[PDB]
Amino acid sequence: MTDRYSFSLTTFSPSGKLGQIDYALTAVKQGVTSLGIKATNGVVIATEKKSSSPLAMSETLSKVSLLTPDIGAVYSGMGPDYRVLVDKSRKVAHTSYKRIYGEYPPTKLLVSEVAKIMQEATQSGGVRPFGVSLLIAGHDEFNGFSLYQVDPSGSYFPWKATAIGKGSVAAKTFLEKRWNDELELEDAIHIALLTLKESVEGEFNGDTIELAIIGDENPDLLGYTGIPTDKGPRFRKLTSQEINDRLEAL
Amino acid sequence: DRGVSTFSPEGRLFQVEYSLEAIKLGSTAIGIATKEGVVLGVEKRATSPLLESDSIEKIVEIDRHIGCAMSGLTADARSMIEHARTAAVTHNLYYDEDINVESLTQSVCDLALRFGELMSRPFGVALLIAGHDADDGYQLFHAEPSGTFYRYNAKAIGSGSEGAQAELLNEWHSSLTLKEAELLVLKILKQVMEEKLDENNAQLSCITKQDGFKIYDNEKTAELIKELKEKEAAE
Amino acid sequence: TGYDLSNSVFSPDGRNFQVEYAVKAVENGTTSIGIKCNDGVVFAVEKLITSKLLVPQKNVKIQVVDRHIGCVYSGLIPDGRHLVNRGREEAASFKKLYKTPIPIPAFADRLGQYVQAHTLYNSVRPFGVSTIFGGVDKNGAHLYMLEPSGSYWGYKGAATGKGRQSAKAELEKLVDHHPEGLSAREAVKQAAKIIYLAHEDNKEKDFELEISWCSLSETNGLHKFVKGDLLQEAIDFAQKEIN
Amino acid sequence: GSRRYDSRTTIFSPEGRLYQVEYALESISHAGTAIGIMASDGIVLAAERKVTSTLLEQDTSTEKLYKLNDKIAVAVAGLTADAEILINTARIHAQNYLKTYNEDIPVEILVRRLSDIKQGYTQHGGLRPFGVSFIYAGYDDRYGYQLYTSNPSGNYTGWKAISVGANTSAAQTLLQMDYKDDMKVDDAIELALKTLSKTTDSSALTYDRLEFATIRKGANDGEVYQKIFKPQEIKDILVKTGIT
Amino acid sequence: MDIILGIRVQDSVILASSKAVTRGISVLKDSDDKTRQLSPHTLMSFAGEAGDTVQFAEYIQANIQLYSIREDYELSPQAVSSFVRQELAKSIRSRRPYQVNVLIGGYDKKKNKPELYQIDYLGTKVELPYGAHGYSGFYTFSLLDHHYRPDMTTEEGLDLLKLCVQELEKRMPMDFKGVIVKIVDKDGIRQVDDF
Amino acid sequence: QFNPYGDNGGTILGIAGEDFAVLAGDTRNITDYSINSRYEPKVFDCGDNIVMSANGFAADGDALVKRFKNSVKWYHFDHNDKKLSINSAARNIQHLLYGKRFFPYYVHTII
Amino acid sequence: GYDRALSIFSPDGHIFQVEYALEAVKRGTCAVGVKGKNCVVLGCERRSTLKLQDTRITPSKVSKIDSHVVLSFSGLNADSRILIEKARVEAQSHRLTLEDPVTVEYLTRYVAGVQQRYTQSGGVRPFGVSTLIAGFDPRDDEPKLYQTEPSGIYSSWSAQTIGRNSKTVREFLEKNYDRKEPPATVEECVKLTVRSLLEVVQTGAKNIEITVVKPDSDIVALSSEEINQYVTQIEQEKQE
Amino acid sequence: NNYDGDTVTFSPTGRLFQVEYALEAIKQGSVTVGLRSNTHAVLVALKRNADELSSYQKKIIKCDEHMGLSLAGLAPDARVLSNYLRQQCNYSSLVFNRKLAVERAGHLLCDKAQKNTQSYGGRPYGVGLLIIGYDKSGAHLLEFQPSGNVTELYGTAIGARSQGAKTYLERTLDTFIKIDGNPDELIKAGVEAISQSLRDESLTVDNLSIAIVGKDTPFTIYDGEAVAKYI
Amino acid sequence: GYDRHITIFSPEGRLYQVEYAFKATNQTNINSLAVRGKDCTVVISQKKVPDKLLDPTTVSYIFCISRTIGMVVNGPIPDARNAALRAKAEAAEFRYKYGYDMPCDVLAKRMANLSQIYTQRAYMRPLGVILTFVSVDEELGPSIYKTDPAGYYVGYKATATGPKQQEITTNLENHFKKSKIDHINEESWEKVVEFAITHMIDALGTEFSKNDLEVGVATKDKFFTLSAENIEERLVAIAEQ
Repeated sequence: MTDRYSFSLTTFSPSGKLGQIDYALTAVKQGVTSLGIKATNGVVIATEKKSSSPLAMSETLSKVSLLTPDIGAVYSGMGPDYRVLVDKSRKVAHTSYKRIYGEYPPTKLLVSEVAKIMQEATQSGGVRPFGVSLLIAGHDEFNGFSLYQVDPSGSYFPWKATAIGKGSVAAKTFLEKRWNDELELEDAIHIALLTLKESVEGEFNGDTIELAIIGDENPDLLGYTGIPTDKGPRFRKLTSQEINDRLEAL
Repeated sequence: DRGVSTFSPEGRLFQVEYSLEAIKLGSTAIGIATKEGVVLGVEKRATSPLLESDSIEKIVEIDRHIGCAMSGLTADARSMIEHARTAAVTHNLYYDEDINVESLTQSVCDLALRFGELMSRPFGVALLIAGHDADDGYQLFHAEPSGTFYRYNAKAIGSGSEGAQAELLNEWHSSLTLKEAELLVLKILKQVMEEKLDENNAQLSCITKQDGFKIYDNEKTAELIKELKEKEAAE
Repeated sequence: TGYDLSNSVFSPDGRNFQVEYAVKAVENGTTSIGIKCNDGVVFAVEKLITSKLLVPQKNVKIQVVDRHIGCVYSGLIPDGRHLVNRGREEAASFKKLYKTPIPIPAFADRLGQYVQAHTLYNSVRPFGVSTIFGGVDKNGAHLYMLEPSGSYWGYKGAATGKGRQSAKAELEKLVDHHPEGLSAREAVKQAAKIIYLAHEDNKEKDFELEISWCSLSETNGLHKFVKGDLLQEAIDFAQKEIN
Repeated sequence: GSRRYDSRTTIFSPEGRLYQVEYALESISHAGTAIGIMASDGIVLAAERKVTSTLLEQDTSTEKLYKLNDKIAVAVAGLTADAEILINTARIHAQNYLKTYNEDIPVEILVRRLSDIKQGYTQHGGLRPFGVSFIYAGYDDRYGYQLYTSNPSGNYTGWKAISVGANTSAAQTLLQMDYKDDMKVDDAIELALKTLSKTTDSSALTYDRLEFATIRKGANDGEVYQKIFKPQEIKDILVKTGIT
Repeated sequence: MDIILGIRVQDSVILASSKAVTRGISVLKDSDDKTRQLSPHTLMSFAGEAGDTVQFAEYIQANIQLYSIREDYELSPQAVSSFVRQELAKSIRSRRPYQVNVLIGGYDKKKNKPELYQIDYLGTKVELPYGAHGYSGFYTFSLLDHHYRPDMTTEEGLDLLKLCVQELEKRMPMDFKGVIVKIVDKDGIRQVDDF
Repeated sequence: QFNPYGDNGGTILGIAGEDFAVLAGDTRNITDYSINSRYEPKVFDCGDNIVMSANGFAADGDALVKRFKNSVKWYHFDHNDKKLSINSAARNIQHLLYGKRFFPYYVHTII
Repeated sequence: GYDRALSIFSPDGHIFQVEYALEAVKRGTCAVGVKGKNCVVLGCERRSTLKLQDTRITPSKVSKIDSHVVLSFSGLNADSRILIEKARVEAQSHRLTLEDPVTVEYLTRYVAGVQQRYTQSGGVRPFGVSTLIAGFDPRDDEPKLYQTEPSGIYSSWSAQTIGRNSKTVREFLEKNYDRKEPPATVEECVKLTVRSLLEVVQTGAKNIEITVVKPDSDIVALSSEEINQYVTQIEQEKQE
Repeated sequence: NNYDGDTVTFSPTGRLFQVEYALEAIKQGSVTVGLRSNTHAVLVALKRNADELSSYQKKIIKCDEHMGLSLAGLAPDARVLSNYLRQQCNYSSLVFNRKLAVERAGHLLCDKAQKNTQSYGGRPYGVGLLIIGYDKSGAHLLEFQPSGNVTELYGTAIGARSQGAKTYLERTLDTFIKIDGNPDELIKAGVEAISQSLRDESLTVDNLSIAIVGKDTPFTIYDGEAVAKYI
Repeated sequence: GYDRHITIFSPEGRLYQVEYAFKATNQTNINSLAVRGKDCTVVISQKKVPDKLLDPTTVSYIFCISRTIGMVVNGPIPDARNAALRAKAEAAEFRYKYGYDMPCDVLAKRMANLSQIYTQRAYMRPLGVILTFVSVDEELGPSIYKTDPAGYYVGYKATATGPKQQEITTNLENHFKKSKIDHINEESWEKVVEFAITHMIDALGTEFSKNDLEVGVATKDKFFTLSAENIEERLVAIAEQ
């Protein structure tokens, strides 16, 4: 009984490739497309809610997740690997930051923690790498808005805009044409909605698209009043309705 | 590959059997038991003339009444000697007496099969453990990495052994004097040794009840080597 | 391929070949049965007499768990003992905490979950036994059979080992010809017959019969071995029915 | 059991090399080139980024150059994620030394402990080694300015100038040719860029594909300052030495 | 144990330590050297609980000697003093703490200055021109507050010390059997043999 | 507060002749001012011609004697049925007792 | 923890991982030690595919274990740091409890024991290192030189060499070293040590290191100049 | 074949090859015989020497005053198992003041051996044992095998060519079973049975080992001059 | 290809053991179906008792996990019971730690995370089962949440599982296309059980006696399973229609 697998399951081949990281990236390649765009006053992350059956209720399946009140994540690759990463990511924001400094971590650092978790699955005994790539969008006081991609190796990079998964090579090209450093947030939403139609076959509406922003603080979403300096979450998931509204003007 | 504790289809432990091969490659060690003592002798086998041969320590004191010679991977024996010494001294502390030679040997052999997936492999060294105790007199034991030990009136281990053992089979009788036995060990060593036997590439020791375990100086062995040629030339 | 060299590896079919190989070891063993009756259960097993030298009556194979549960098994005997030792710890612990003796269904899952656990890792081997067991609890009599995979169900009657199909056939007749019930003393006789009938598939060596039972009325809900006049009476009843 | 799936990461070849170490080095050889050059009055670190996309956020980025303490920095070649694990270890190890002795850690001591950690992964524990090579650039009041490299074997050596990652054979030849002992920092900067300019697998060196850092005595008297060049500062240094 | 003093003058540090070792109503020894050389330009005196003192001093000495060999270099007195403080600061919250007070006198070669550190068993460190542990300080601090000057020669330091030892022999209840004196300067550590 | 010791009284006495030895003890066992038994023997044959008594707190005494008897058994098993000499038994018993130096057997022991 | 038996026997009774560790030693730069009448010298090749080295700060090949004992080695450098550290800790621990520095035989026996332990413990490979350990027992003037290897066997040598082309230089030493008459001075001994290295080295440029150990903790490194003298003096005498 | 790398693997026909190979070391072991009446139980074992200069490996080990065994196979494995048994007989005395029933000694050995046949990295015991004892229900003989299977017998034998002695006893059954109140007759029948397993060699004085236990006889071992009486 | 024996990635980024664990899901040859009423959630599963010697009452793949949560398993019974016991433990601990009844979807997530681990950690095999959790949640109303060996889970309007699952699925999708709503618009759970059985009959093209089925019903504040006799009553009512 117990884990007798205390040796690495990811090792260097003679060419110097790390097979299991390579293969996990291949799994990310197959995964449904997701993207993120950074505006001057916000960030947008979006993906397709490609449902397994129409008997499924795809609102019960959140591909875009709040990590902190000012940080959100989306992914491409294996859903369940993503779910547990979100769980672990939310918890580490508390245990190794908020419970110490009384405030939520800045984006690059929370990202750095997630990356650490993913690197460890690349070297620890008895585990395979995570089969996902994450796009993490967030705001913090001293760094402003930011966007990061995290890969199965545990590497991360900041992006003005990017896409991952299935139709990512095309989507990256689309985003190069359209991205400029003066984009207002509504413009980036509109660009995200355009870019995503490319890689979507079937229905394309508020119920098949998941889209969240890191924007202005939302007092109405806080839950309480009376502390002037607590202003509310910058993370907001757009409603089915809100998406369809922007698709008319597409 | 395959586990370290695997049985062969013949009902033997692969790793124990393979360690026995390593021991055959080792330098020769011989012990003979008499009613006047036990003699232990070894081939030092310096790998080069530059190495100082008195630093080759293949005969070793365990307690005053127990000595030990080794053959095989001799670095593997340091900890077996360490265990033996501790066991013997400890026994004296708990019981205010000398520890029996068989008991000592049994203690060392308990180490042997404590390997697996405890140490990682069997020992690659055999031991000749020689001593005296009141209940059973002079004794010689051959302790193998199988955890088995056998008592012997005489025994040879290492590379020259099957040759030497056949020699001991003829020459041993229950009335050998100590001197007769020292000569005999010298004789058989010179037969099976590659290079020519002298006081620098062989070593003798005995353990008697009166004086305990003594390693012989090179001067003393030299005179026994001279004495051996004289007895052979003269028939 | 090589899917079958390591326990807990799924084949492309969806099977655990090592568990299936453990079943071969069970099928290789001697025959054993259990018959559920009105207010109890009966267990019997064939004991091959390898030699004149085996002291008769003195290599007992049926085992008791607590005071109300009988267990019998076919396959690797030491594996069955290991399982009963665990069953004993499980029943001790249940009684320790809950006071009442362990109910039979509860006890069945305890063995089931433990056996199933030995199909989850490659660092253990599955159990080389199918185990028939049962007894009486506050809800009546229960008979169970449990396989190397950890699969178990309740049974009207059950058999396992080399004579398993012969005994199954015989058990099916009983269930058909007594829809209103079988008495405990009756079932002891039937048990003897069926073991004698199932000894056809194993008949180089001749054998020793061993029976046990729990009956609310006949043993007071306690597990007892069948001995002396009652055993002989059932041996006789079987001797009749093969000629 | 599980022995069947064990790669045995920490064994010798019949030639007496550590496969996994060799293969890690092979991995590193495809990484962006990083160069360190040591002058009499300071140290340069320069490193080339793995082929940038135009949409990468270039200024809020740190892929190649990391600060260990106020007096020590490293240039990375290999897996970044692997490197950050080792960097936090180093960062902590410097802080324990300060806390124990009330003196900043001597450069070699920090380098030795990191190298000792690497060595461990090659001898015991059956895990894969870290796919990383470091150039250490730092100052202390015993030896002054120092450059070191360490690689996955856990071996470390000191240098006047050295490179790691891609095309080090090419780069080492060019450094060997134009480096001289009396050299100042601004000569070293120039040398570092000219070397990368010739060894790069890209069409031409731009600011957006570079990270750059100096360790000079360049502030106020007998005290040491670390400069991690901002994108604009690289772009300027690229003009001032006429590479663009 | 009991009496340990140190004075830091212009170019050296002087440690004075009592020679008596007492258990019960017996002076077991009158020539005890309550000091260990930690490195060739660092010296440590110690007083406190029997057993703990020597065990602690030797443990520190071993670690500093290990460091010297590893780096082929001698730690500064400030560095050695910080190492020692940390060990005592750990110890005070251990299962059984070291009850030892120390003085560390060293000559820092990089700075060409003498340094004197007073550290108690709690791990309370201070650098001082002169220091004492135990009851000694109750006489010597005020005496030194008066007679001490920052620019004194090693000879003037030794006389200042005679003054301290004279006062302590006059007013202290116990016979501490005189002191062993040791100077620490640019040329290392030497012992005065007539005091 | 629970006190793990008690005093069961009794007295024991050993004398050595030239070629013999005696070990005597009364057979009375008490707590406080009550008699528990008028015949509860506390001198035992332990094998190899060693007699032993552990007088004081009987529970500790019976534990010690039980352990020493067991020690004699294993001495035979481990040293080819050798006879345990009295000097060796003495030393063995020292270790038995000192092993509980910080929670002692409350007995005065004679062999 | 990681358990796997990596050092195991093969059907011919060889422990392949120990034997492959010896290969790693053979690939190492050459080291030699020669003991005089009243001294011991340690010489070491420095592989010369490397210029742009900073020799102020690059790890020297001869290490002090205590102030009276030195250790050099051939094989994996990173492995050797581990043995040296342990040896240094044991050196201080021996002083602390025995109130005497280690004998050279003792220090050697300790290091050899560490090496042996790594040949029969789960989850670890043997040390790809062999060592020469030399110095003087305290209050003794008779010089000592020992050799250890990855198997854990150790022994004493009048003079000895390890690493690449050590068989060539052991050949040299066997015809040029009179047991009867050890190099009677420091001068004499350093010369025999430089000669033996010159059979194998290249130029005796920054390609040779030499360290001399006299009794009572008298250990000094030689500088390029002083070795160079020995180089130039032996080559001129050679033109015969 | 592919299924004999370790104990944790079943073959496609449901066999455990490492266990069967462990059984195989017993077959290579020198022969030993056990048998009993209602009043005593006897072990006879033929001991083996390495050569003419060596001692003859002990095959009989005492476990308590009322129990002991003979061994055939890996000797150290017998030392481990016999030691375990000494402890269990011992625990039974110290705690319950009860002599350990030979039946329970069997079950305890069976379960000990079995653990090594179901988990990774261990190995089966490579030794067979014949256990005799006299307890609260008379004389007993047990046969232990490292598969874990333990069996109570009137008599038996294990080791090289044990098959001769095993049939002899199978014939002699009704004779020896009733050698009650006679030590030396049961021994003679033991010695005779072992003789049906000899080849090119007969019983010498330092070759033969007998053990007896029963009604008013503690388990005792005879070697050397005190066996001459039976050749 | 040892990458096919443990849960490490294959060169095309796949986990064969997870895939093969899905194939074990259908080993029992049972189909199961779950739907939601207005007030209830109904799960039905085929019950197949081949051997005459079995006690038919002990043959079940429906489990009462908590007072409010029921679970049906598609897969081998040992793995099913292993999942059932664990879920019972997890549901009870949740109540103790947090002071309210564990919601269906949360238990689903928790069992899904446990399954995910076996896909990532090498020493644990995946369980060859699919778990359909049902309840009337106190916040979300009638609920179906399903878990598979990959660690995937989602909520359903209705669902089905097993070898003939696709037939039943499309049958149900067709109903909801027509009905235009999320659920069975029926008042009593009795009539929702009738709907469930009826649409299983059309899709499977077989008829059922009272011992061919197995029915579990979740209402507000209890989940319970029907006896043969309760099902017979239900079969009868369909026949007279």
